[PDB]
Amino acid sequence: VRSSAGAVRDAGGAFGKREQAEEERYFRARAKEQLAALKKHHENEIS
Amino acid sequence: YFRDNGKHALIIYDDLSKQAVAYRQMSLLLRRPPGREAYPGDVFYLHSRLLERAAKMNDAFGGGSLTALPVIETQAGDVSAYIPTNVISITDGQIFLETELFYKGIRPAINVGLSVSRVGSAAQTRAM
Amino acid sequence: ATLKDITRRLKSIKNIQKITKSMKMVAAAKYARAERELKPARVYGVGSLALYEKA
Repeated sequence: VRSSAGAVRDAGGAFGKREQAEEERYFRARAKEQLAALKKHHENEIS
Repeated sequence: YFRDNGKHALIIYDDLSKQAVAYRQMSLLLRRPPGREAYPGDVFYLHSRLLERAAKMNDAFGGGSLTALPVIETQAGDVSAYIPTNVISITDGQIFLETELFYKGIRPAINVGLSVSRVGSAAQTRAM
Repeated sequence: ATLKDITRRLKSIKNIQKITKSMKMVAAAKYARAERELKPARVYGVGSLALYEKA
């Protein structure tokens, strides 16, 4: 019996949900930052 | 009878996992060869022919309807068992109750993440 | 649980063990480097504290 890549999130135990959340929070933060930058660029490029 | 006479009915089989056991006992005592987990071969049919009678007649046939709410019982959440999977592939929607949610304080334990309903949009009031 | 539950759990724990071993090795290397860099900084900081404990 072996182990394969992407198995922690295949089991779906506690580590799977923990990893999913650790990813989602970080990328929500980065999406917020990128959206702020996109708004700034929009405003600065109207003229 | 009700759905054929223009009225509406709701039926609640509780459980179907025990009708399956009674059918297995009958079939084993008639000497019919067993199948998987000792259930007869015709154990899907047993339920499919039963849950297919919950129809919604058009207005030409009275307009009556018969909703069905079969109740299955899994073993330690093993939805992957035999009768659970049969009935899940027979029915339209599902309502997953989980003990981890029951004890965590969420009652009814409905697992909204997995619970499904094919009709969805339709069959819902506009405010809801 | 069933066989598939056990198989998935076993695979996940094996991955976790591999990762923790790798991280132990990385941390050990960084520790060796940190001690090496800590000796001179130890003498430097102790000297800088010298005054207050002397006066």
